[PDB]
Amino acid sequence: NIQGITKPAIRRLARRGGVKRISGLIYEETRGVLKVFLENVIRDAVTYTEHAKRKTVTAMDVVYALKRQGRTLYGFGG
Amino acid sequence: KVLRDNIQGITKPAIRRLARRGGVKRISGLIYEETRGVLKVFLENVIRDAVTYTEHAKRKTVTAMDVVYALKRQGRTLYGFGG
Amino acid sequence: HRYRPGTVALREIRRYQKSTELLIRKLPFQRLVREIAQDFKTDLRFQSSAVMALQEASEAYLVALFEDTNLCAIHAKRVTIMPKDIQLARRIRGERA
Amino acid sequence: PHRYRPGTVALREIRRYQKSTELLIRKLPFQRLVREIAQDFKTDLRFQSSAVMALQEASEAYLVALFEDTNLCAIHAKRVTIMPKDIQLARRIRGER
Amino acid sequence: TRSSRAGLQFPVGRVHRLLRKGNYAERVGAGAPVYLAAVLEYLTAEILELAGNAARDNKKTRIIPRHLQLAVRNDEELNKLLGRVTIAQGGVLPNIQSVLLPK
Amino acid sequence: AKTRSSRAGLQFPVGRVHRLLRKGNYAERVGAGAPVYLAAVLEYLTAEILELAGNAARDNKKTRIIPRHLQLAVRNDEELNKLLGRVTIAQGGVLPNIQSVLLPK
Amino acid sequence: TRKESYAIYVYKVLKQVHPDTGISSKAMSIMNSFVNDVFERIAGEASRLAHYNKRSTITSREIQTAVRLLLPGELAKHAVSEGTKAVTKYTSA
Amino acid sequence: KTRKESYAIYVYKVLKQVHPDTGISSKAMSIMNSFVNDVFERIAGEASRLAHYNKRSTITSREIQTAVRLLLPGELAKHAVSEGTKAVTKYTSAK
DNA sequence: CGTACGCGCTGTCCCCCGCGTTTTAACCGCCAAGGGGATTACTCCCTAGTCTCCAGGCACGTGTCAGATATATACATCCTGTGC
DNA sequence: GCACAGGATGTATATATCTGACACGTGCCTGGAGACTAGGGAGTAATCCCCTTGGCGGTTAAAACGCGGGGGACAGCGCGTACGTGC
Ligand SMILES: [Cl-]
Ligand SMILES: [Cl-]
Repeated sequence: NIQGITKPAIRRLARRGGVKRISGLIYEETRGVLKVFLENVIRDAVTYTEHAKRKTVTAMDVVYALKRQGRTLYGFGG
Repeated sequence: KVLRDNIQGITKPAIRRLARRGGVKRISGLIYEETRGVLKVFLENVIRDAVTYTEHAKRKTVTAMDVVYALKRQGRTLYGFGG
Repeated sequence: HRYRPGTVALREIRRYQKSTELLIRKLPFQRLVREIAQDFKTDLRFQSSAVMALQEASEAYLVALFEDTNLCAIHAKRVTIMPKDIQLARRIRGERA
Repeated sequence: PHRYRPGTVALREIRRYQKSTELLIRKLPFQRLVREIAQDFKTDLRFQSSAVMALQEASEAYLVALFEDTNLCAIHAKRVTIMPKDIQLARRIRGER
Repeated sequence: TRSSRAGLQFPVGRVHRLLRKGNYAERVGAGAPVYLAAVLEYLTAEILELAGNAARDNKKTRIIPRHLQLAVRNDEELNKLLGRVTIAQGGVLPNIQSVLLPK
Repeated sequence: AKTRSSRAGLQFPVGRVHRLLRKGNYAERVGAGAPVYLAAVLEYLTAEILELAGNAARDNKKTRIIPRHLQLAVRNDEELNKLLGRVTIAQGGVLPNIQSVLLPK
Repeated sequence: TRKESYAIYVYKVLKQVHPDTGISSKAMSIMNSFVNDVFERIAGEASRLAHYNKRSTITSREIQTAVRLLLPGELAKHAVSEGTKAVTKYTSA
Repeated sequence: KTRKESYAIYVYKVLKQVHPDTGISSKAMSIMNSFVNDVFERIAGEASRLAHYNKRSTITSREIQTAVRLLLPGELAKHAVSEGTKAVTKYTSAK
């Protein structure tokens, strides 16, 4: 699952990131990092869904979550 | 009466004292001017805002509250002075 | 022939900063998302836009992160990013403790 | 006579200033500074003495927070001495300008 | 309308509704939906300006998210404003650190 | 009892928390459980903090909680420290922490 | 004139929790700030929740879920229990 | 089939006002609409506190104004106040 | 005034990059089924609004002890000296 | 080559003292309590259809994996000097 975040995918992100050379241990580190990220965002997201009494997490729950966390995103119904 | 060069009030021993509470022990000589640089951009930010509140409140006196609201604005909330 | 180690790296950087397409293929990511949410609530459904939103937010974030990571690498007279950089980046961001 | 070795009083002073809470910048200089900057934004302003004291409280906190993160950057670079470039990396990463 | 009466393109009505309903204060002045709709109009112009430019520069008649991103990150003042906003399908500006370049 | 505080067995003034929520434009209308709940959560936290401050005061051999004592309290508690991760306490000071590499060998 | 404050309620709770212990003027002030900060933070995020759900009213359901976003775990959990308790207590009495 | 609002058409009209021979994608249109709502909140929000801070019940063009001056960077603020003070006076002309 | 750290040099060893081929599952297109979210009409509980009634909470004043200040003294250590 | 007393260095600590801030009691008023109404929000139940999931099979790129050697990390050393210390 997590290991579904492939080495090459992580490599591309670092390239768009401006990074030239990548240590082996990075890849796993990236994963914990990404995990923590989604968790917090999805925790907040779901809380919105739980409060909206829905079995379907919407985009707006996500969007509201990212706002909460100061990582505002445009293009999904601001 | 006119006011000039006051940033140099921020003496080197003080910019030192802060760095110590900051856990730094070895300070490069080119640090003291950069710190003043930074402190200035910092005070210019809080006071631009503090003042904008003071202007809105239609006042000639800047209050502890205008300051505190400014900090809150800049995401540097401060307890101890009202609010 | 053979391109000198690091020269396709530079070439790839150019290619990705020029493009805006997402870099983690959707389905592994999607499966990662559902897994993580299940831990918070059972029998849940996601809007496909809700997954994209997450995806964008996450990648954009990670890229930003590599940027700042990469600067730390450089700060240490290095050219390779290492976990110790990320930790410093995040530490200073105030993300991690 | 007697002479403490280099770095010995630094460590002492750190511990001194980490036990207490009293402001480190002198009171009067500080005020003169703030009155300047504020003048140059709008003339003919007065201050509640507590309002200066607020800005200072807020100022030192910041700089001490700053030095903290500067210090980390020095150490990142296998160094022990803080340098403008360190501060500069902390601020880029904090996302200050 | 009132968009007319203020030379605005932006719905001066819509705005007055939203302020009253969005729980910002008990009462809501007549000038403010106008002042604000204007500032909203002003800023959407500056973006549309520099993005369009960017779409010309990138040789297209239609603005995609990238053109917005380019317009935004290249503008020093706009970039600050949207300092905490990730723009979907924005990509990044091209920037490669010196010491990474070949010798 | 008359005080809504007492009906809820709370120290915090539920009447105050009620007025504030209205003179505050958070919504048209306010429920009646919301003040109560909030007035209580306010209490949990002032309690949770005062607890750790007093302990801080105690170790420093003192009768009276001064902000160092609140500061020590806050930054020693992983969780409180995060709630107030962007906050400054007048006269707080910082936690005694000196980096390894700066210590003599 | 009247300057309202949580100075009494904070005293009360301190006495409940550390009966041989006093608070300084500044400390009180700080405390007094902390209550107000967390008040807005909570109240505000509740307000967003009403709004997001096209709803005209902030009920303790809001104040609750507000709490679940704002606070960290152990703090949140306890606070929630503590809160929904006094409501229950309040209904009956 | 629910009647969901946006700023779409006005964004367009303004687009024509600045780049007459240019168009837009739906994906970028969302971003423009998001941008508008975000900016609307931030300004409205600031204004809201302003009122409170000053023990007053009304959000006037003035409140909006100073809100703008706290929310915007030096230059962008400057023009904004212009267009703001302009359209208002021009509004108070007509009736 | 000089000490010990910034940094510049070197020198080694291996951890990543490049690249060719071998292995998986991403993706797309296509249809199928029912969950849940969206919309609608109805009643009643709950909250705003209003008035009259009074003690909770405030300022105001005053009395004293925790803490700040001043100075004496005990406890710790760090570096310089002297000798084997 | 190192370590431990010799010494004086700063911090710790003990003391009493002198002070002013907290903590309290008194009394005066404003914000909450109490009781009542009238009205619209929201909750609930009743129908709908849209969106989500699911499962299936074809090429096709992407992931994987390994191989081989180059250059970057890192450790050691030494020089030169800037920054800590003291007056
Ligand atoms: Cl107005
Ligand atoms: Cl309620």
